[PDB]
Amino acid sequence: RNLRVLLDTAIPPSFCDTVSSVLLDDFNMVSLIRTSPADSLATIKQDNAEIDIAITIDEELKISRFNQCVLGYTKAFVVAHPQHPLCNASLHSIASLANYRQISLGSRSGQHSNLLRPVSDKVLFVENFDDMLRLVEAGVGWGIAPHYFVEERLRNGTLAVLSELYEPGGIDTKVYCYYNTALESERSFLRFLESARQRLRELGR
Amino acid sequence: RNLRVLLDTAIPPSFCDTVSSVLLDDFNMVSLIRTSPADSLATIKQDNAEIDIAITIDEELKISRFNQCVLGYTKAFVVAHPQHPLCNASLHSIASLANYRQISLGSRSGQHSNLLRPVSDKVLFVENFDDMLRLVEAGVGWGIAPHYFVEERLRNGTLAVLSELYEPGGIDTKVYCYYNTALESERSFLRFLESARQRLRELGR
Ligand SMILES: Nc1cc(NCCCc2ccc(F)cc2)cc(C(F)(F)F)n1
Ligand SMILES: Nc1cc(NCCCc2ccc(F)cc2)cc(C(F)(F)F)n1
Repeated sequence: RNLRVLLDTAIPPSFCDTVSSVLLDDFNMVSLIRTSPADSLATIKQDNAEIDIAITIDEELKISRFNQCVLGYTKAFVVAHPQHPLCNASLHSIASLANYRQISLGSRSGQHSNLLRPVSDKVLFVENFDDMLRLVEAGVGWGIAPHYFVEERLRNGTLAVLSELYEPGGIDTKVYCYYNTALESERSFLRFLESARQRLRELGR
Repeated sequence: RNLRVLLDTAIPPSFCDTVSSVLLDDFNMVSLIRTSPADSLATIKQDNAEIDIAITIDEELKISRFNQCVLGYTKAFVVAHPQHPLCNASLHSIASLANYRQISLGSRSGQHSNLLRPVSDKVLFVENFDDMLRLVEAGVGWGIAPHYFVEERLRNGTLAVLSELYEPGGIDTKVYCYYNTALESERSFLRFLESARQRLRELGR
């Protein structure tokens, strides 16, 4: 039947291309759906959503009808205006992120997970990463965005990284694959998982 | 003054050697202390402990008087007796870990974090990884142990890996460094962090 897949907006396009191309080798109908990382898990837990697979970075221990595995790894950076008060990016600043305003992703359910829940008390929720960085470039507050979403801005100087001393080279973020328990026995899914994983390791190095 | 450092038993010896050697370049008195990963964070939060640094894998968002950063990455494997009912290591088995008995690390406080809290309902707590693997080799139940603690047993066939399809090559586990806020301004700590991180990246590749 039709296979409904969910890819949050934190998944790099290279991951999206690999997932889409591999799925087409096995399945004959695939529905790709984009969502916010803060709304990914909340969506699959909706019975009426009938989501079969969900590629997202949000982490949750046990979800009914779904099993969790790891597909690959991506990077994420704490970014702010180049003239933000925390531009020194020292250790005292990284600890003081809880005191400044954060531009975090808002969840339709209003509740977040430990991974995506904002760190500071002053928070300004949004719906996507474009609205986030639009406010970050304005100096309103700092945020967390994937690498591919800020690589252009970093080289253009319009943004700066603040999380280099927390985790050099970026904040390694796992990309999970939540798949309905019904798929654990179908070889079609196993072929996709092994191929997508292998193609991602090749693209990783 | 004296610098008290905490390294849980999940830190590979190569990490311990690098941390110890680097600290000696800056500080003139260092007290290295070992603890269980399930007791690491609970220890630093004791005011009477006077811990200055804690190298552990246990993760906690915000801890008073302490700041969190990333030192490196290690591997961890789900292991079981080679003749365990879940020896097939397929996808249906990885999901059924919640049904079988787990040999997890017991915390002195009785409470665990999302990372270290057991997944299954049938749990048998212990105090260290030696007691864990001693029971795992007996077929009593499965457990989670670092790579260096099971590399010998895997090659000898006395143990088997079950988490290969969850995350190929092992479960990447971040190694955090919780340091007292007082150290964020002392160049001695910055030199240690940069050197230990750089020496770990060199040993990583
Ligand atoms: N909120 C959020 C969270 C992510 N994990 C990393 C969070 C851990 C963290 C937070 C603040 C720090 F100073 C240092 C580390 C990723 C993303 C992503 F990738 F979507 F941008 N967003
Ligand atoms: N309890 C515990 C937890 C660790 N994180 C990884 C847990 C995530 C997980 C659990 C069960 C699975 F089937 C697959 C993944 C590491 C360690 C270590 F490294 F100390 F052995 N222990």
